[PDB]
Amino acid sequence: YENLFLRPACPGNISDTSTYNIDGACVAQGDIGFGSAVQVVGIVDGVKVVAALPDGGTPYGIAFRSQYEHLSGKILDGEVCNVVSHGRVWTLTSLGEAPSLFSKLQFGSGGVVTGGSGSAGWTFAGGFVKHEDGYIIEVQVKQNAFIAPP
Amino acid sequence: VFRLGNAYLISIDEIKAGQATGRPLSTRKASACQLAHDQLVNRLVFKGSAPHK
Amino acid sequence: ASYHVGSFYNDNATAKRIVDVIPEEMVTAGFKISGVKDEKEFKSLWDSYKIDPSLVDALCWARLYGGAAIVAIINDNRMLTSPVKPGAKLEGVRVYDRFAITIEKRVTNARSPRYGEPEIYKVSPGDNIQPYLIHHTRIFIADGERVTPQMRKQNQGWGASVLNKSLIDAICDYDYCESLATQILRRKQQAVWKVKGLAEMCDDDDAQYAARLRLAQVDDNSGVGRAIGIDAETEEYDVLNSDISGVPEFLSSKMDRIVSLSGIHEIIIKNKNVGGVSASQNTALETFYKLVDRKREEDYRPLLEFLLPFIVDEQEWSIEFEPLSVPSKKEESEITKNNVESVTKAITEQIIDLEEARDTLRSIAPEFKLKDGN
Amino acid sequence: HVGSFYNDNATAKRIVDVIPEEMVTAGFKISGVKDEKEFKSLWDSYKIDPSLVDALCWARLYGGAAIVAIINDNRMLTSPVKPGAKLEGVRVYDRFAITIEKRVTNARSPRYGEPEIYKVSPGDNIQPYLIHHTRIFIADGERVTPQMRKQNQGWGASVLNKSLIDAICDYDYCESLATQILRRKQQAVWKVKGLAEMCDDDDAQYAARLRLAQVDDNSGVGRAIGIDAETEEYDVLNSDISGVPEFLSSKMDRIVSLSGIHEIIIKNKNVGGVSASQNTALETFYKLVDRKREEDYRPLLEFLLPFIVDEQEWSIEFEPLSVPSKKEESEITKNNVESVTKAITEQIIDLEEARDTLRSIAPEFKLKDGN
Amino acid sequence: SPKPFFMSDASYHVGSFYNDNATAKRIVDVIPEEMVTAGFKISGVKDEKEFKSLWDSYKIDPSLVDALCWARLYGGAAIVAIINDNRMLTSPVKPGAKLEGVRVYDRFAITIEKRVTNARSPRYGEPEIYKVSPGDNIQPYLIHHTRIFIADGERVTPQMRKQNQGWGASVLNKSLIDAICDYDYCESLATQILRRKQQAVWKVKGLAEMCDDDDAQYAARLRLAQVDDNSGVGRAIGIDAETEEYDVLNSDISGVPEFLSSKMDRIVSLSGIHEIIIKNKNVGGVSASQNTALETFYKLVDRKREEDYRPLLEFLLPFIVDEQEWSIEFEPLSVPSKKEESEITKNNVESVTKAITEQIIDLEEARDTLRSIAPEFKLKDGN
Repeated sequence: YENLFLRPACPGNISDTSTYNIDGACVAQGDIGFGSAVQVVGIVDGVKVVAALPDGGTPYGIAFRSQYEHLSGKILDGEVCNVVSHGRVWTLTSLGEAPSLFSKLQFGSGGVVTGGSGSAGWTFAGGFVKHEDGYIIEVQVKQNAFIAPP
Repeated sequence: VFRLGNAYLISIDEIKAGQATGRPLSTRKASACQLAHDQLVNRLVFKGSAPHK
Repeated sequence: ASYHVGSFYNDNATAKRIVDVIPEEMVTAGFKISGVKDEKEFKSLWDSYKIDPSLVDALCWARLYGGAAIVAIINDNRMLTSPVKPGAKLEGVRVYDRFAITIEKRVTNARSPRYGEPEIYKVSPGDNIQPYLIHHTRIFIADGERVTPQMRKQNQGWGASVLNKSLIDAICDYDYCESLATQILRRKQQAVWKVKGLAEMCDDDDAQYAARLRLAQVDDNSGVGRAIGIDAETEEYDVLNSDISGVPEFLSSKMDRIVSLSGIHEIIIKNKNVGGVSASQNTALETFYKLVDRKREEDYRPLLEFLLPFIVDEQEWSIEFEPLSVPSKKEESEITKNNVESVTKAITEQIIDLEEARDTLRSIAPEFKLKDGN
Repeated sequence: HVGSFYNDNATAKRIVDVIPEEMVTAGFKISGVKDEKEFKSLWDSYKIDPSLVDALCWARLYGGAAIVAIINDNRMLTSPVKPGAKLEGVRVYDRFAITIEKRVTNARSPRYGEPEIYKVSPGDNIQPYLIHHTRIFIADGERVTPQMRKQNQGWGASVLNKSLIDAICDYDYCESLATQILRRKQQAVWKVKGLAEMCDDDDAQYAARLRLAQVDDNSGVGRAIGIDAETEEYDVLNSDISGVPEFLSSKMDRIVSLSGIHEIIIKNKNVGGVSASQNTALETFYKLVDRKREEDYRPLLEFLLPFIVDEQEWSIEFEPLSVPSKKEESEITKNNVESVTKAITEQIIDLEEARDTLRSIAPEFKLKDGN
Repeated sequence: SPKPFFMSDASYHVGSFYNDNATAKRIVDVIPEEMVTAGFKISGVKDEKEFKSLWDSYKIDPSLVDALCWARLYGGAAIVAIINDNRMLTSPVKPGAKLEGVRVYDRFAITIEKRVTNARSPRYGEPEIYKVSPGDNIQPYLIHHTRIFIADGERVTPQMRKQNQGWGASVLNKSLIDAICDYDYCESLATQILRRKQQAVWKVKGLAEMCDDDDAQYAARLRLAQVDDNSGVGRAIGIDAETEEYDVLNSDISGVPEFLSSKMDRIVSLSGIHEIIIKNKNVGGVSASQNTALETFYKLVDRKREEDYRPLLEFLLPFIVDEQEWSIEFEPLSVPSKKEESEITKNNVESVTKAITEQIIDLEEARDTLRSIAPEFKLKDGN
């Protein structure tokens, strides 16, 4: 009774076949890069409008890699977008060394992981590899973890 | 009138795995559910259920 | 390790051929009937019903999954769960694989020899239509090949797939071997370049970019009619080479392992004639014919004794399998000569007369048609 | 164990299977009966030949099998059977479900020391029951020394001996070794001054191994790799492979020789160097399969037929196993029809006997019965 | 060497070799079983249909087969035949033609009890009555000579015949036995040769100073196994220039196929039964020489058959045949083929009546001439 692993190891894709959720009814304002956190700025007709994470926002999900929706290499303004709201996913990071297992991550500007000492939110899942003179980490996203401030 | 139900699990590894003799694990797990249903019907007849009236 | 057989079936063409080569030829060969009054109407009804493709994939799924069932719907004014009265009438036949078939009702009565074979089967096709039930006599069940009774009982009386794990990984390692062969051919020759102090240069700089750009341009233009210059004191440019041999023979040996495990030989699995002999492929194909007929006798026939009583009205019949051989005009003209003069060379002096001689001459499948009469 | 090999491996499958099924499907003939069409009708109406195939296969594999026949009779199945020609069904059981119950050893009978009562325990949540001797037939495998015969409860031995088992096993190991021999054909070695002092599982080591992977993935005929002259060296070593196919063929030849079935059936590969010698190999195969059929298949015949035939005296003829052909059978019919009536015109050999001869020799010339 | 007391006979070695190995199985059983299944035919009898009917009713030929098999293997066997007679089983037999059964025992259960050396009867010097002790917790008993037949194997020097109690020797003599035995050692050496084709050596200065059976050495061999498993054509391994080197040594293989073939030829030469029957492989280089090889095989099998099969016939027939004087003859043991018997029947029917029409040769004997050679021509009895 076990969960299979997923082989390709690139930023912006899913790392396991555990319970995951993909919110595919969204549109982008500005440009978004695969493997970055996004935030919900508004809702029109059951569609969520997302943008790259600013300072002071609450992350909602992580952009997801697809080879039909995004032929350019990144997500462009006015495009339908895939966002992962629950599951394990490879994220871009600016950190230098792996944090403690099952710690709480903190997101800098642009939707990159820079902290490992948060109070509550998403947690580190134990994966830490290297990409392009930069690193990739593995994050565990949960649905109601970050709550929008009143 | 009420409805009753349960379920059971099995793995392909255990399915491929064999035993020296006796009924297969799948058949035994399938008979266990039937016995459980019959026993629950009997206990509903002879003991009732206060929350379900 | 092993995966779902359906994954292999629609992906590897070798599995396609190894599972489909026999039943297709088996059914397309045909059969002949005896004890009937005539045969033109038999052919007319047969190709009017045109259910042989359903027969084909019935046998294919029986071979692949180890079990398949067919349900025949009869032009009868009763519910289908009831048993069937005698009669010769049918309107359709359709096949389900092993997944959608199950036992529902168990009969083990002492007097009837039907104890041990279930009376009612549960069928669950899907396609948002409710699963339903069938009496015994309406369906026929066809399995794969024989297996030990311990596994027969464990698989609920189902055979095993022909693609056993030995055959599976024998097929699997082959593609690995040609991947290795491609890598071997790619790595035949390698050029190395040594420039003193190259390590000191730091990475991801315009210096390294220009260096590798220069390397690309200078590599692109080497050849037989061109020359290369290097600095004698601070660099050297060397070449290393390795040979390739025995690879075609090794791959051929892998193919021989595949054919030995499968049981169907090269003129059909590799589709390569030997070329070194003129008329041994006929012997090879006749051995293939022998084996396919031997396998035909144990599976194809039971379907026929299941189906004929529902389509034939006459009481007593028999089935014959034609000799599996593609005839040859000149040779068939010759054989017609031989047997036409044998049938009427010496019947002139005994009681063998015309009303039976004509039946004989039509017993052999002739190109000589003739109207019925005296 | 032997069951594991049988239902797992395919070469053992072939070695145990190829003989019984072709054996039975070869066909046969009966003599002393009035006619053959009704015999064939009852035969294929009873349609028990795949059960017979499976019985023979299991007897060959495990060293023993049992066949039970149920007769149309108004008596309990424990009692013996009265004379008659009836049976309503047949069933097969493997080696493990049939045992001994009681002994008959009266001196007067020749049946002393022979089992009268068998205990059969198929399982399937039904009570094991008891069978009289006359109702069932027991089949064995290959002969074994009496010291082992009495030790195995008077029951045969498996066709899959230890020598055959390990001979089969060694082929797979040789195949594997051939695969790694191919994989280890060529090796590249890379030497870096001080590369040892690099600390384990750090970013430096990870970057180094990634760089190695990238530089190796781009090597080939049309690409070149540069290395620092003073500190690192990239060399290549290689080996040759030859004779492996002949080694493999020798191992297969050992398998063939020990098994006893020849190449065009076990390797199933025409030699190609000769046009018409595979026919002689195939006729030797027919010789051996008939030689083995006469030992085991016939007892099935005289156990089965007396329960179906009411005619008193009959015999069994084995159809000559030879692959037929239209052309040669056409000219055979020519030769034989001219032989049957070329010179019978002058003696007492008349039509009532010539026709009987002509329809005893299986023709394509059908003919109504009559004078 | 000490052996278990219950199994302490010659069957502990020759029996084991027959049971386990398969080539010995073949060498023992290929000749007798085909030998007997070839069949025989009789002359001087009124009819043969009832003869064959009673023959198959008795259906004793599997017993004959393993009788010959144990005689060939153990060097001797015995058969006991019981006849429908109203007397004690010790006494000799009156003339008659009956049977009620026959069964075979091996060499180990037969012993001589009563010996006659009377000068008047030429039957001196041979045991008159026998101990037979089969076992199965039943009393051993006595059999008169006239009822039983003893079957022997291969001839041996008379000085050995006396010490073997008038019993031959096993065909599996030690020359053949160890010729078989070293073959397995040969395949083992061949497999080891294949395994040792290529070797890799990894040398690390200071590696000697590593402490044994600790986590350090465990991790070192872990890394060695991991790096070894990931080497290949498409992948390379790095090493340190100062402290370690990685070399590979290779060896060549050749000639072992024909070497094993020569060992097989030695096996065939000492066995005496040839290639298309022992190795079951056709030569492939010629079309129709295996046919000549096979009638040479038939020649040798008939040559052996004349010395062993026939005495069983003369021992067994006089107990069933009511006929007074009969002759036993053997079919020409060659596979016929539709085609060939079709034309042979053509020439035979042409020869039997092409020219007899001018001589006193009449139909009542021409018919006998024509169906004496067993045809596919069934012929009704009559004139």
